[PDB]
Amino acid sequence: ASIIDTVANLAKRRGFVYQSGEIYGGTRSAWDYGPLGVELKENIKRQWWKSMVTAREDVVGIDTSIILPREVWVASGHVDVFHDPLVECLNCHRRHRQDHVVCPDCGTWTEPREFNMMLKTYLGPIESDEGLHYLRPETAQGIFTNFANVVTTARKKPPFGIAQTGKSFRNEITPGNFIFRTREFEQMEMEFFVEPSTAKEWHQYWIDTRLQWYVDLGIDRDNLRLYEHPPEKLSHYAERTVDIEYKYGFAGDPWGELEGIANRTDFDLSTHSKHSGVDLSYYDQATDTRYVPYVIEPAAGLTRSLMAFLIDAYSEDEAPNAKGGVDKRTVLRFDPRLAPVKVAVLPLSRHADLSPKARDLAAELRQHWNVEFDDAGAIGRRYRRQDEVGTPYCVTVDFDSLEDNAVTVRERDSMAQERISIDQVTDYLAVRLKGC
Amino acid sequence: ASIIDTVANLAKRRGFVYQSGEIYGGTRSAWDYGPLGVELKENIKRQWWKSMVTAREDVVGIDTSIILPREVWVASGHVDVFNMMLKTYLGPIESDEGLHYLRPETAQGIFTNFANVVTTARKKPPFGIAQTGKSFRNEITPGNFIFRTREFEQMEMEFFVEPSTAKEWHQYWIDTRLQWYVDLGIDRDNLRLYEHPPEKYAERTVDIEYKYGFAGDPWGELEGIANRTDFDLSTHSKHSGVDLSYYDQATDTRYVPYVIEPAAGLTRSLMAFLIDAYSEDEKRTVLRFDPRLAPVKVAVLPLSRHADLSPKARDLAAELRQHWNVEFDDAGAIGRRYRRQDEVGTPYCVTVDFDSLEDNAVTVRERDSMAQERISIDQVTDYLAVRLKGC
Ligand SMILES: Nc1ncnc2c1ncn2[C@@H]1O[C@H](COP(=O)(O)O)[C@@H](O)[C@H]1O
Ligand SMILES: Nc1ncnc2c1ncn2[C@@H]1O[C@H](COP(=O)(O)O)[C@@H](O)[C@H]1O
Ligand SMILES: [Mg+2]
Ligand SMILES: [Mg+2]
Ligand SMILES: [Zn+2]
Repeated sequence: ASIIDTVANLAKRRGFVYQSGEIYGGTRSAWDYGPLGVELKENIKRQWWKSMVTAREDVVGIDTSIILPREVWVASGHVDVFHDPLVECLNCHRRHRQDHVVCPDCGTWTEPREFNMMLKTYLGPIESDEGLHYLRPETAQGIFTNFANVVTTARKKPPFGIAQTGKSFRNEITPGNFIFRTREFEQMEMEFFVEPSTAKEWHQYWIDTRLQWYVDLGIDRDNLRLYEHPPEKLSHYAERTVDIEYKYGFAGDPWGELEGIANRTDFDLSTHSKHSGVDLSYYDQATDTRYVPYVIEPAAGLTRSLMAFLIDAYSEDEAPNAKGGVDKRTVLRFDPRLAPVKVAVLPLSRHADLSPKARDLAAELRQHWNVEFDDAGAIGRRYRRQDEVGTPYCVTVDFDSLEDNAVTVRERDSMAQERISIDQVTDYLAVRLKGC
Repeated sequence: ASIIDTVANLAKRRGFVYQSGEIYGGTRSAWDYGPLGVELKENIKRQWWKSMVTAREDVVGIDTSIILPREVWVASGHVDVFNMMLKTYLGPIESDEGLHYLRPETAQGIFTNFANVVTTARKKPPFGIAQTGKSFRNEITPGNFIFRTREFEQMEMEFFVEPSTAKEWHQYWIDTRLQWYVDLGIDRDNLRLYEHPPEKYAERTVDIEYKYGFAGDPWGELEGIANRTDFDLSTHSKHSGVDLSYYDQATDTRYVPYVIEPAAGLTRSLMAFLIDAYSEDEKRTVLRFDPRLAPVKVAVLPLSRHADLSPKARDLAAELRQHWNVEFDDAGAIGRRYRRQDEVGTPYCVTVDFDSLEDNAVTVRERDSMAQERISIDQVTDYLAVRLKGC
């Protein structure tokens, strides 16, 4: 079995993901995130927002509506150019992407017809062109349209960034491998407005910076690469684009896009100034000059980043068991800051004397972290159940704990154990979990 | 001038919110959150998730798609009795085949995964499933400011319980949820319970109402806490064909759990916290945010822009930005800067003066009292941490 299939089976089995509406028929085009998946996803988001907004004086945040005025997508060009060629089979009449011959539904074509990938909706009582709106295909336009508002309230000046996370929607004709390509996804996008003569320099900076981010949160550098977009595959808003690519493990070419870092020159502020009538240029008072900023844009995928982190973390190693033998052990080697469960509190047995201390310790820890309590089954099996989902530390409460008031901390990867007094455990875990 | 108008002006001016698509004509049915608004929003959401999911053994989280299968909303009864749902068309053919609905609530995503969560999370009633997410309603008319919009964020939790306990649990959550708003700094006097009467998917509903200050009747819904009986799990079993009941092996019994549903509005909660924190004293304008909600936790202020002070101030601001959202301000007189920070609820201001070059200490000013205390720099992070009560 391939690595992607293994990781997907693990995710479904342990509740990182469920198929949306599974009981009514789910597709790989729609996924719900279970109790572990939601925490993993939020953790990745939080680390992104820390790196991009909180830690940087030059970058501020925003959250804009999924449904913007239609004119926006006329000015961005998405109405006119955000379309792909579709060919309908002449035997089963199922439409497919032409660029992407034989039919993959029956095997037996019409002339290509352009199909716009944005999703439509209607606001108001009349299902008419007055109420036609597009579910945004990208979060960038809500940033561009607020560039001046932000310059004003935030008192900012180029170079500076506006960052955002949110849901986007594309009418994807076919579902991707697992969660890679879905019709509803979550993006993390930042638009960095710079004085044009510096754009190129700034560009490389962000390409490097973004790359290091993935490495800093645990992704093997060898599983990452850079790809230069050719002029033909350039977006309608881009002059130069570089993609970070991750080795996901697909059949055939195992490499796939992970984050797109684009030099969008002055396109976006220009077009929105032209269409809205509002001047979105920037006035440098230190020089008495006025220019439309260039835009460097790191746009990552939350769900693609979760898939990348989850695949890179997966590993199988030979770990000794209680019998004195050696088993194959499935471990997700997450960075502590991403792991969905930071600590597991595991009484040695269901004994009535161990549950009080174990439960009080679980509560104390829940004050700070997401915690898991499990007294079911043999302890070693529970250690492995936690290792399977990337839990960084297991805290075992045994009978000696009733006398020395100390517990056994077990580190996930090394499986090494250290006995520490309870009244210090929190502190211990804190230093090793590397939160704020 | 009403308090709502004043707060809305302040929110617009300091970039708490902007009207979505302002340059193309905005409406009160759509609002973006600016640099401060996003942070206050995310802080409210984070405190809700900490209270509900992280802190409780008996509650686990989930996040389900906005667009679910159409049969889901045929089974929940929204297609027949709710039309306020927003439609969209998936796939290459724009017809009733691809017709889907944008969820008007986040609950059905939970109900349909009840059995999945019981299985993977190894949970047994009483336990809850919590979710935050975007919901859409084709609201005909927009509300005051950001109170009623077509697109909003919800914080819903469904607590599944053995039926004979529901009523008790119901009251519990009613009280619990209320305390939450109070523990985060809303005045108890501005909160009240409103019992839905028998005439008004549910059996019994209590709304926590906040005194927003509307013209006329200044009260409004802030959070609804309903007892939905066994309606939802029942209907999804029947329509899907999948048994969503629970089997207790301790008693060898099988039942359809009853559901207690606290459901709060992220945007309504933001509007309530903002209106409540607003205040004027001597004159000064202050948002008395709880530290955990304040969009900016600390502002670093050099006495003057100067080669001796500014580097020390910048270094300190970075150290603090490791943990909290910080604001660095070197413009204008120090008291002007204090006023600017008080206006947006910043709990603490740190000033670097010339004395700081000699005793390596700074001046920490507590927003509400305005009391100042001189703290060594190598301790400021701990000093602030103890007082900010989260990061
Ligand atoms: N259909 C999709 N499903 C999941 N992630 C996506 C999808 N489309 C785009 N992304 C992510 O969004 C990022 C930016 O997209 P773009 O703005 O189109 O370059 C990509 O690098 C992906 O990580
Ligand atoms: N259109 C809306 N705008 C803002 N908040 C809303 C809206 N609809 C519902 N809510 C919030 O969601 C909570 C639960 O709603 P419900 O599921 O309708 O009981 C309410 O108490 C509100 O706080
Ligand atoms: Mg920042
Ligand atoms: Mg929990
Ligand atoms: Zn065919």
